Amino acid sequence: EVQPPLQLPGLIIFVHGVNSEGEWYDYAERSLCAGLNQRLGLEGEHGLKENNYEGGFFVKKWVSGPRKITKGGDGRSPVIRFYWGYRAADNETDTYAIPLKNKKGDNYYDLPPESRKAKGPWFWGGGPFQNGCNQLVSLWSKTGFNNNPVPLPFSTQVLNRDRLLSDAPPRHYYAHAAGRLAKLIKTIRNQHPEDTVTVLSHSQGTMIALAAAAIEAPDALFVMNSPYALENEPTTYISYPIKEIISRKARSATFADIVKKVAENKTRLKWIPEGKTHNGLPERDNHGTTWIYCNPHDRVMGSSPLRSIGWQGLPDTKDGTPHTLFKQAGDTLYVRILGRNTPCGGTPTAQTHFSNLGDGKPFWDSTTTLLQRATWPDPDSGQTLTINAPQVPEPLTAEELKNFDQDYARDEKQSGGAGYAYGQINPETKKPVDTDYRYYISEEMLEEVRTYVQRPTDHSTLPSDERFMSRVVAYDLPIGYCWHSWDKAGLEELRRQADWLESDDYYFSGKLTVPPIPPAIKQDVAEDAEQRKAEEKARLR
Amino acid sequence: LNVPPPVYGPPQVIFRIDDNRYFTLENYTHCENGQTFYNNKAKNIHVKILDASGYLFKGRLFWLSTRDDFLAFPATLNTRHASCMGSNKGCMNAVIVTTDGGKRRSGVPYGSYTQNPTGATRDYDMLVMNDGFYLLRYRGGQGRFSPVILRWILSTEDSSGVVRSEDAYELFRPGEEVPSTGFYKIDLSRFYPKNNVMEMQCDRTLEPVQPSESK
Ligand SMILES: [Ca+2]
Repeated sequence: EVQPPLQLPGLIIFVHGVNSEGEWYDYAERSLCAGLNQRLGLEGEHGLKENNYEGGFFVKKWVSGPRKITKGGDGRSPVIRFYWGYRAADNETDTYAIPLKNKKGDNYYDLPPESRKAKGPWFWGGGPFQNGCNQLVSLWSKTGFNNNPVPLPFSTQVLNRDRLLSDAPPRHYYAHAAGRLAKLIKTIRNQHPEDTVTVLSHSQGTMIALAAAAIEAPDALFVMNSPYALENEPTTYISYPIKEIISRKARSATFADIVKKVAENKTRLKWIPEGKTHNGLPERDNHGTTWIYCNPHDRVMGSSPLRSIGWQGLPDTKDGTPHTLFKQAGDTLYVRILGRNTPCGGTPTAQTHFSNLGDGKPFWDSTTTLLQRATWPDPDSGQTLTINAPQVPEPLTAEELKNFDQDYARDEKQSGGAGYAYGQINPETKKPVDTDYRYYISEEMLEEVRTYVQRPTDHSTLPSDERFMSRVVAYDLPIGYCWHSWDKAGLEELRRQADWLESDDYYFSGKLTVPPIPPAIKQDVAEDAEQRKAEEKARLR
Repeated sequence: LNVPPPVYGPPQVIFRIDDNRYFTLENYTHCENGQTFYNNKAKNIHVKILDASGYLFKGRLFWLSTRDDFLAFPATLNTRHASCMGSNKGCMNAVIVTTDGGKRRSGVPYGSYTQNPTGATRDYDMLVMNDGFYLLRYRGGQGRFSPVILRWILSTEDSSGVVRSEDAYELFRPGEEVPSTGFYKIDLSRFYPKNNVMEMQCDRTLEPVQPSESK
């Protein structure tokens, strides 16, 4: 045996999204560790390696594996796998027709009512789904999603009255989860002062991460496929309450002040930025940076209700001048794009193509009908992006990404039991197509249409991409100047505090601890009371 | 609609266990589709194993099982064509396990959720022993170093026929006190086959082209 030291270069916190249990966690971790190992010259037993966790199993019916390290699976990894979700109260479980599962992985709607809630606190990992939002103030909302007369779509649900769109519970579980994250960061800084804290968020989790930045900003923030929108779309007008319809200047100021709060931590006692890589590029100290990763095929973030920065990034003005937010947040705000026929990690460009992707194909993968184009409208004519992010030693050629925007593998009719559709069994792996099915299905017509070939939505493509993390994001991470031989069980305590199934009293009892709204989060409502009626009248038709 | 009938290529071996036992891919348009059958000329066996091409598995496979009634074969999805691509969770490869000779088939999922089912196989080793099968997933960057070992063994209490044995890591001195990181690294030359075949191979020359539908 040969027992080497840890010496990690800054901790990383993975923040998942909605109805997600960190699917992209494992193999963003693997790729990012390999990228760091090449970037910093680590080799042999000294190199970093990913953790390995226990997989799922049958009891049959799928069960999410226990969040425990597998035998001999503890590796040299700086990843803190954060987790969050929503738990039902001790007496108010089935008021919200939303998916619910216990820790052991049992469907609430599959057990007798008298047995239900005897034990196994009911919850859903990552929070409902129909409850996202495009601003930070809505995380403190006393009111959940209301379905009463496209609004809040999130794939995993048929398109073209209101099946699964039951009225969602209040959104405190967002802000509360953000407070937990803002705890862990500050908790890390208490235990460890000269190390680096990186937050790596996805989907709705970005808001949670962003809210923790306004409380305790980390040394680096990464937002992948964020629902943050600097303008209130008509759907935002008709859905959100008057209190949570935030003005354009206020949303931009909120983001800018969060980037400044994160950029505050760019001065520490002095990797060595006196290093030039094998490709002639200078290694960069990425302290206090905030990175926006966008996917131009995101069927969730490109949909007309959102059209957020996780899809279009920070687009350019009508005359080519870069986005106004760049000057607001300063020189520590960066943007990267990951789409088909588009280089990622190359030389920075001023007007990077967005609406004309450059291969003749339409902007939207197989979007032809009037309703489909109404749900996913093409971006404005000639929209452009600034990619001010640095270059990487091995960037992604547009030819490598010519196949990156997925589509219907086969949209023919399905047999009923042996096919490739939601509630079926992949005839190759003998495994269900989509597992969540069971925790969702709760004459046969409707249940007989539970074979809708769900359209691939390029939402998890960006975080799961091995090439993007290993060759771009790895170099985009900051590294503290003085590494620290890490602690035996201290780091495991951090992971325990991250997993809310192991430390959140909200999961054990239900005691929400909602933090107050930080000063960086503005609540300046736009004069929209009349404008809400304008969009409301159109729905009457 | 008025579909034209497809032409399939001739059966070709993609993993040769030995002289008598071999895996044949047949009823296919190219090396990334079709079905894979298990063949034993002595017992005159010809049963289906995968409804997909076994060439997608780019890892290594070491067949030490002498039993024609227990079969385990890696079910790997195609990155370019699969219904789980783009899905918010991704894809998950698995192994097809039969304990009745091939009539009843079951699927044991392994690995992590990914957007590259074939790309994950390039990091895997799989041993098929008489008593079950072992999967080694290599961690780190370059090289096949620092593996995590997952072991499955026969049981009659489960529908699959196999269940995970926690007592794995018997590949390297079964009393060596496995640590938290886990044996950097492990030698499999004791399992290296006599014919020196480890990866799945396919001959694209037998892929049948067809110039149909000029308009
Ligand atoms: Ca797609």
